[PDB]
Amino acid sequence: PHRYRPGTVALREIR
Amino acid sequence: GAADKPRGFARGLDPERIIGATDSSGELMFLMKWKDSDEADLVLAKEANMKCPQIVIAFYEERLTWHS
Amino acid sequence: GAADKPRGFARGLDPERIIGATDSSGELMFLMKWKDSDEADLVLAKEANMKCPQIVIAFYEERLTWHS
Repeated sequence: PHRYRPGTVALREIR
Repeated sequence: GAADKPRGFARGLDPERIIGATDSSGELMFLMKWKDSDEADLVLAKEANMKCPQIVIAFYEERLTWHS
Repeated sequence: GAADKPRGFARGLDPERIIGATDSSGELMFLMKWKDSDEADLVLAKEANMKCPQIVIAFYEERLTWHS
């Protein structure tokens, strides 16, 4: 019931 | 049932930290750890977003990845 | 330079959406699009977290990605 998934915030460096 | 246990924010505890996230149900939810509780539980992200925005931000900040 | 004011949040505009991000200086910054303005600005993430947390959340939510 308390499983959770692998998740990230996918950013792209501007520089 | 009429007398179902309060869940999530309805329990009246202070949020501490989000442990994890999932969108299984088609709604995004967080596994929330509460202050002085050993009993984490699932809350809607839209609810966490309003009631503890800095906790939601801290979760995402911990999981920034730079693809480029 | 000293005369490059006002910039960012000091322009007094309403934040519309974060459209980019950078870490090149050591501190996380967001490229902020302001409501009704063509010119996006760099703002400190720490300032955005304070001033427009829901905008910050919306940005992160859109870029949340699951992995396998």
